[PDB]
Amino acid sequence: AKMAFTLADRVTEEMLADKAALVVEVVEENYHDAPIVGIAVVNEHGRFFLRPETALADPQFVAWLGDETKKKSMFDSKRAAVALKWKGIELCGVSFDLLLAAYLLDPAQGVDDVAAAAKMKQYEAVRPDEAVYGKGAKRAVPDEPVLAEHLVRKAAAIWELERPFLDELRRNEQDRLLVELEQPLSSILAEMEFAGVKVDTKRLEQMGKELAEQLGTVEQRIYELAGQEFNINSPKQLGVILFEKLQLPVLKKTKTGYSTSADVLEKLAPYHEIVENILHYRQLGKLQSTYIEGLLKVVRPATKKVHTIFNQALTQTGRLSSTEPNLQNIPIRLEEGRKIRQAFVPSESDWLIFAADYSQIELRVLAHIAEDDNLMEAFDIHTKTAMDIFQVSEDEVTPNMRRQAKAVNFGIVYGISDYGLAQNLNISRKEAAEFIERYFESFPGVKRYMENIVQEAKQKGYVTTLLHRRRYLPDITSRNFNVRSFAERMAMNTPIQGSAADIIKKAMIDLNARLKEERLQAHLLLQVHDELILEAPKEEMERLCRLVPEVMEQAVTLRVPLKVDYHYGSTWYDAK
DNA sequence: CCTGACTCC
DNA sequence: ATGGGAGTCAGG
Ligand SMILES: Nc1ccn([C@H]2CC[C@@H](COP(=O)(O)OP(=O)(O)OP(=O)(O)O)O2)c(=O)n1
Ligand SMILES: Nc1ccn([C@H]2CC[C@@H](COP(=O)(O)OP(=O)(O)OP(=O)(O)O)O2)c(=O)n1
Ligand SMILES: [Mg+2]
Repeated sequence: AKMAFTLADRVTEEMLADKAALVVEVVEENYHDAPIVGIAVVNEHGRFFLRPETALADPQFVAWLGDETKKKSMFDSKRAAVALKWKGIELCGVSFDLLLAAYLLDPAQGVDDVAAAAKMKQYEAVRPDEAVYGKGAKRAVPDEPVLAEHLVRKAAAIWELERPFLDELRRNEQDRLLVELEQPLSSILAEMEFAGVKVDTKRLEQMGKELAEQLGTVEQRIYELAGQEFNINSPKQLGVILFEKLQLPVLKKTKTGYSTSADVLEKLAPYHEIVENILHYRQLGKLQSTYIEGLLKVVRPATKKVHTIFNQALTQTGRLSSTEPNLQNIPIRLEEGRKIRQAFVPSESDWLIFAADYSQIELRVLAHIAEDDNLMEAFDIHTKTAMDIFQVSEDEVTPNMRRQAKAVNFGIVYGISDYGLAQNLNISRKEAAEFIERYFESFPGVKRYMENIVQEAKQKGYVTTLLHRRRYLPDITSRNFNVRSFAERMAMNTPIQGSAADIIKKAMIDLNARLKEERLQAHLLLQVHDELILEAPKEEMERLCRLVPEVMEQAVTLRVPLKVDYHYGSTWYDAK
């Protein structure tokens, strides 16, 4: 702990070297329109701290941030890039991101700050962020000398750690994953987050007013049926009503008491009509609390946009997640909740929403990977399963039936048991067991594959995706049944979900390149795991109908072709 | 603050 | 004991 640095009053030439570690510090977790509290630069010439008020109003420093030929190493460069966009400054030339490097080396470490990354290489010359800024109501920027040292120490760590991390990624054959996929993706995600999605608040507010009335109506009906008022949103109070007052059968318990899960309640429907009303009430309550009230809370009022943050270094399989607000779990399955999507509108007059999704991309990936003839030949496979489990005609398969059969296809291939399946379809365990057995004989390649991948994980201690993403599974040889079994099912699932994640990431990169090449105004707004959502002038729809599916299809080559479905409309709802 | 709800892929 | 991966909310 002895680190020399200049606390600079003004930007100098030697801070603008062609390679540098750069820290642009934002303390708030949600970095949209958040204060930049300090800057640190480390390069061959030395270590510098700059006050943002100075640096960011300095035309040479701004010029250097925006010069792609001046290469910067950082940690969480998307955070910096977006915070700078909100200050009206363009950040270019990021060549190394320690956050993403750590994530690829081992997603389980949960690396969230430079110190946590530094620990991976026994680098101790830097403090965790939480130790410097503090928690909750105590959270604050420290005295300048202490802030400056922290930011310089983070930059020095990035400076020293770049090579050891790159060296290890190369050993793992993952450097291209970092440099050619994840880092370019981060810049595209930064663009999407900053663009935001426009919301029709008048529509959303009116929906909430009508939902309020309907909640009250259903609530009173529940009270009438129960013979008493109680808090329907307390599973504890509800448990007393259902299982003590009304004396309904107890099908399941958790550590806190009687289960009132949707699965349990649906099975109690033939006992008392109050359970169906309660399920509906909790659905309506979620719509209001989360997708009306929670959404309106994060709308920026002047522009009516919502700006999600896509976490690129969180999931254990290589998927993104979306927070504050989560735009990857907007309702769609019930028409009631689906109507929320009518409030998601284009950001400009005479623009439209364009949505494109990979049709069953994951199952095609498994077909390719497991090398299964029957599955490939099938390449509707979900509808086909609903004809089987419900024993019906193809033109009698309701979108609820198909939805149920999709859950069965994914259940089975990823190791559901006879018990789970029996519960899911409310059928006999014998019948469920024979359903699973039949599936594995119908597709013997999938069967062989799932056996092999588990043994491979036991031998190596990890599993990998098509583009060499890695998940370590140290629990996989555990003496404990439940613990071992979970790890076995991650070996079955992670390579396929993770590979499907790799592919759509590549597609986003490819797509943006083409949009730029063709000088289109169309741009990405959202990714929802197997779907890309764009907005564009209405004139570009014709072109987008060919371009976007073209690019997605040709992202990778597999034994099975990738298929893209696409729709467009006035609102997200209408993009179906 | 965690748990168990509901939401999506 | 009992397919996988996520985030947000009210209650307690
Ligand atoms: N140094 C490397 C090499 C590869 N990869 C990732 C990028 C794409 C994917 C493909 O691996 P390649 O060796 O480029 O192609 P391959 O012939 O299919 O090799 P393999 O079958 O082992 O994946 O792995 C990487 O991240 N870093
Ligand atoms: N119950 C589910 C639902 C989805 N997924 C994963 C598997 C596929 C991926 C995309 O989900 P969907 O788009 O709903 O599945 P799909 O096969 O593409 O079916 P559809 O044609 O209806 O989109 O997410 C899963 O593991 N379990
Ligand atoms: Mg799909």
